[PDB]
Amino acid sequence: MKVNPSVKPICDKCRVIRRHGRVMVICSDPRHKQRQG
Amino acid sequence: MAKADKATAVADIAEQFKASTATVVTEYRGLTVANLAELRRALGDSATYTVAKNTLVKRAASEAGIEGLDELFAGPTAIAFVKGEAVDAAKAIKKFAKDNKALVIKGGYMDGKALSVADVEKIADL
Amino acid sequence: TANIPNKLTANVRTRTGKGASRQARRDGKVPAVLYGHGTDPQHLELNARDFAAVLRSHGTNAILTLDIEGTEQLALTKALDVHPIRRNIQHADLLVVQRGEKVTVEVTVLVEGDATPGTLVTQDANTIEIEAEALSIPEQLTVSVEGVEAGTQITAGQISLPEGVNLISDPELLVVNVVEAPSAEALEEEGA
Amino acid sequence: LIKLQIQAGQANPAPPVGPALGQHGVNIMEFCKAYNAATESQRGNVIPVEITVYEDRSFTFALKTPPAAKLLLKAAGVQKGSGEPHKTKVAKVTWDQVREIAETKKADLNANDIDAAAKIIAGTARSMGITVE
Amino acid sequence: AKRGRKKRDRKHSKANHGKRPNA
Amino acid sequence: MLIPRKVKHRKQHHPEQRGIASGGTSVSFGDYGIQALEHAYITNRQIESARIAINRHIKRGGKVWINIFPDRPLTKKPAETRMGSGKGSPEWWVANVKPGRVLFELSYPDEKTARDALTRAIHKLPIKARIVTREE
Amino acid sequence: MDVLERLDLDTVRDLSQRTDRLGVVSLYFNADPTQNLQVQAIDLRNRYRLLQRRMEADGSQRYRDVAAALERRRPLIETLITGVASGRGRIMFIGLDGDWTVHFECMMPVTNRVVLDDGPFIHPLVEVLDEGRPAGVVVISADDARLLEWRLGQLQEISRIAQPFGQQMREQRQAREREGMQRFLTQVTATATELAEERGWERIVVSGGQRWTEPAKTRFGPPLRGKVLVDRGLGGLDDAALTAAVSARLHRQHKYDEQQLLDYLCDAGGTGDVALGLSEVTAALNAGRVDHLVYDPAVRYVGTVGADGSLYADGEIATKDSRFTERLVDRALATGARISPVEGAADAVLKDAAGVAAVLRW
Amino acid sequence: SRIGKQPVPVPSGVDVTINGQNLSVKGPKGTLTLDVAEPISVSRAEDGAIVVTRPDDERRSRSLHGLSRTLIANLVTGVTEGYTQKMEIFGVGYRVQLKGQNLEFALGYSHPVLIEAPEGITFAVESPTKFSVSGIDKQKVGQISAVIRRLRRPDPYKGKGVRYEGEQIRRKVGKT
RNA sequence: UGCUAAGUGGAAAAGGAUGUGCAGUCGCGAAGACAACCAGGAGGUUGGCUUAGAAGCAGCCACCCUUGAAAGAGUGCGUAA
RNA sequence: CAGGCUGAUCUUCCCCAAGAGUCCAUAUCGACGGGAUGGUUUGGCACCUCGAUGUCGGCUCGUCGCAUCCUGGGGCUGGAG
Repeated sequence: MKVNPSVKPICDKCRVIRRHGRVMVICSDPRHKQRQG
Repeated sequence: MAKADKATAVADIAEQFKASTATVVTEYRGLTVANLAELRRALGDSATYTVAKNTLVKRAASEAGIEGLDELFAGPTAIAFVKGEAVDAAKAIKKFAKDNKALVIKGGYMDGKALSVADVEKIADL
Repeated sequence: TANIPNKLTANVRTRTGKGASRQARRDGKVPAVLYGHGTDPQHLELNARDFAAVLRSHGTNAILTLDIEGTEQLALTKALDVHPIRRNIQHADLLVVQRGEKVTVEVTVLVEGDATPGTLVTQDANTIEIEAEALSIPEQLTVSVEGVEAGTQITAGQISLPEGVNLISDPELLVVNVVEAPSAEALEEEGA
Repeated sequence: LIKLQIQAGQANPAPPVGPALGQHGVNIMEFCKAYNAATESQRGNVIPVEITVYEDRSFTFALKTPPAAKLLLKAAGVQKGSGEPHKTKVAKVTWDQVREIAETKKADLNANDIDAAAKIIAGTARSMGITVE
Repeated sequence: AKRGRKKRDRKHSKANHGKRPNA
Repeated sequence: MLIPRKVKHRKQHHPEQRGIASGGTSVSFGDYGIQALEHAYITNRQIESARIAINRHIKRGGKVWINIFPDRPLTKKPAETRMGSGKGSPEWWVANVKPGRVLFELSYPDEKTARDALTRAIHKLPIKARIVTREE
Repeated sequence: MDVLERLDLDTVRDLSQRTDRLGVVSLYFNADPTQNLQVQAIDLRNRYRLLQRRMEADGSQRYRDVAAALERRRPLIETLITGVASGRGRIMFIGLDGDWTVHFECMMPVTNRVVLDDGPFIHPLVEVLDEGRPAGVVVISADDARLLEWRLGQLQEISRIAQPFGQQMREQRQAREREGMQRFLTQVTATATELAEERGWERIVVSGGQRWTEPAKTRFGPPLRGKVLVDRGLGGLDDAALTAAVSARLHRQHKYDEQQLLDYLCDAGGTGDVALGLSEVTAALNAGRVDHLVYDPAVRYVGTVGADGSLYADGEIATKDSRFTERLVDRALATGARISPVEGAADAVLKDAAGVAAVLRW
Repeated sequence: SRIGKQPVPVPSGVDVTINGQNLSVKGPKGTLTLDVAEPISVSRAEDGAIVVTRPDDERRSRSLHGLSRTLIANLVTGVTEGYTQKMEIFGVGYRVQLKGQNLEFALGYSHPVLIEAPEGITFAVESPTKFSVSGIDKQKVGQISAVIRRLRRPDPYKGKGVRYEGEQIRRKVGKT
């Protein structure tokens, strides 16, 4: 998990969603998983 | 495939329909381009083997008095127009049909009437 | 070229100034002026959304037909006042014209076609001047760069003009310049 | 199916054929002996081989016509094509030469006519900077 | 700089009308 | 880095930062441009850093124009000294930019790379800006 | 009739590709004044004499022409004995039929060698380059800061910066001086990092004193902090002692790195990631899989070369030569590998592998 | 929208009871109850099918419309067909035996780990390295399967642990 | 009469983002558009150069032709290739 | 000297991503440029105290913050153990 103020879809299979007030990027590649903070 | 492109394609099928002595319709799903090449080369002497959108073919089917074929345009569809002869074309399909088993005959149009799948088979035999 | 004039409704302003123009724009209107050989300017107001529609499709030098409280008038767009930031139309100068009259107009030139792959096309002059009939102004002018090789100057004298259109600007304007595409080493020495 | 290019005049080299089909459990010496026997009719043109193996590792190899890129290099006398086509052109080829390559590729192309097959070979000449006349 | 920021920002009240002494 | 050859007066007052731009608000040379939206002093180091970002992205082809020049100098007095005793010596050269001013320009055959290259340069400038074209 | 400077792997590759109609003779001269110089001179002359006599004891047209060429190019050797600059090791490549010669001198020691070959003999030059990699030297005091470079056993200055932040209770004065010193270290390390990125430095020797040596080491970034050597007595030394100290420090670090590499090779040998032994190394070099070649320069490898240029070890089935290490090095250079001649590899750690090993690319 | 505009067909042997907003369904293998969100009205068409509709096209009415239809559809599937899950185990020395109504796992620990069966579900074992979890409620079955799955931390090198029947895990290599 | 779900109201930047409301341009669509499922996605050829290797997919240049319903001198992942 | 305002300098983060990393910007480092927090360093001002607010280091006694050294719980890994 990467915690940065800016989250972006690194690859073509990343999706941006919104859980519990955060903005999150979820991918099948565990490296690309990241959240905003 | 804009409004004119769809209008262009329906004219060609109608144009390619009247110029053919007879026609047979088949479904082709599962055939590799290598398999499609062999069938086309075998049929390349007289017949032309093409596919198109079912809705767009039905509009081309309204140009000719063939209104009995509207039920043959469901599922994948390949229409094989025969430029000459009738025995040669059907037989070339049968030797292919009994080899790949992925191509089956939906029906055929002749003498102003739709011809049943079995009755199409008798053209090659006779 | 025969253009059917665009019909627009115009209202004569009752109050002018900077307090009255700001209020007019707040109601989706644009102040306008109608001078020409009538030699007595008329202060008009035009619909903002209807005026922008005419300019969007028929170009900046659009011929108009104003309904000034029941009187038909043929008018031509002469100039526009556009805000740098908000990108509005703050004003519009309108020139009266009549059929069979020659006017001096700047039209845009477009560059179509793909040249030699090792070239970069640079357009120097955006527009050129012509002298055409009032209702026969071309909407745009085109040039072709197809197979043009290396360093050539396409000049304003070689633009293909329709009939009844005469070039006003001198025939030595460098309109399109085709040159060799810069390399990576030529990029790093430009602007250092 | 491993696509492999071995020149006709080379027998049992290490780089091309050594590690190619060795790792797959295929015979390393039995392929060449059948291959060299068939490829000794040409002896001067590199011809690719398509090693098609079966269940018992029996390979039904097929021989192919030399590539259309090679057949244009010696048809013009230059060893290697241009690295910057459309700017430098290595040589020239007459349109009558192009039909000759299309003749020896007749069993390996898509086209049915001879004019269509001529255009196919002319496409490969464009990519390597050979002017076709 | 919490003390300085709070004291300057409290001049945006409706009763001060956007100004206070010592800003 | 861009530096004037000479200036008559070496120590000057600060440029004023009021109003919008009168001239230079339209794209004249290239096909795409960067239009400012805020007042700032664009230093000659941010221009070099912003036109190398464009160069890297487009690689070989295309041309780049810089429409603003760092003419006006700003001074800086020696460190850790009390106030008074003269005015500091000039240290950096800035360009007074007002909203509406067009800073950079670019010509490139395709649009997606051109708009990406100009975005790489807006992130090096201390202001907000937008990408504008030659069309109306 | 030219003198090389700034030797590196590309220059060595471009020089090894030369050729002459008759041949090239390569001379390595050991002019170290610690040993007696006249002894080395006589040794070199004797080596030439044996080479010439082995040419003259065959009885062929080619051999008589080669012997005549050798006899004609005699005085170039006495020119080498009294070379251009004040170097410890001198190297000269002389073309026989042509009239071209290449001269080189360096402070790294060499050993006398006279070799007749088709092209220049490169092997010892690669060893010298391996043992003489460049490095930076930074010296800090409370007043100034010297930046120097060490290359091939010679030290040359780069910069001499002064304190820009140098200017009542003693405690406040000491605090101000501390802050000034910290800013000085930051600036000096920034300058050193820029120079290291420019000139391709590999290691940095940092000296600050008994107080300012560790902060300077920690100021460097993570890219460089792992390659910074700490010494405290570099201040006040003259150029000779400074060069001696830096050379000793870098030699120790190089030997430590070689030991670490040997330990890695010994550990990884068995998983298929690296290849040990002459046979497997030659087989890997034939296909160009070698990413890092390690060999003991002292061992004399014997090998065989085929028609296609492929290298074959002993017992592999064809011209057999005794200077096989030159062919190994040439192939490694051709395939873009990295050559690390570890002096003493074939002694203990890689005794079973004869000292030759390779790090495969796959 | 698309999900919630279609009815829920009811087979013959199902007794569906609607009491205002509380909906109950009786089936051959159990009974289940669902409470529907207020803006959405549940009613039965004359062809024996349950339909859900919403009055307004608001942001919240659309969200709860497609939601509510699926829970009702899942409610009648769980009483006629039921729910089951197939699971497997990989590795050497890894085994399962069904003790009473609970489960015994040997996963390379220093102690066996049990999984008490909550009411409503039953466990079944075919092979020592193969079992299944079956029940009446879709969410209850899924929740207990998740607990069983995470008994061992994921292994990308040898793939030791519990999986699903069609699980296709991601793997890497640690060579030395 | 509307807006906010953040206790925003009752502090803050570059920048990140399928939060929501209003207004306005443009494209595709009953000739079946977007999503989902089934089947094709080919041949010259491993395009030319460079490189230890470079086969659509370090890098540079070009980006053609054919059978065709379509199939890019190839949008990603991956292998030393 | 301490307190107060400021935050050039200092400190702790962050935005874009040229590159290094055998391939691969984001495992790990991240250049040129840009935006901020803290009041811990050197300073700027001279607002309280010159009819007195005793100054460094150590001892004794503490109390608070988390921007966490150990112990405690996790995501990614160029994490086989």
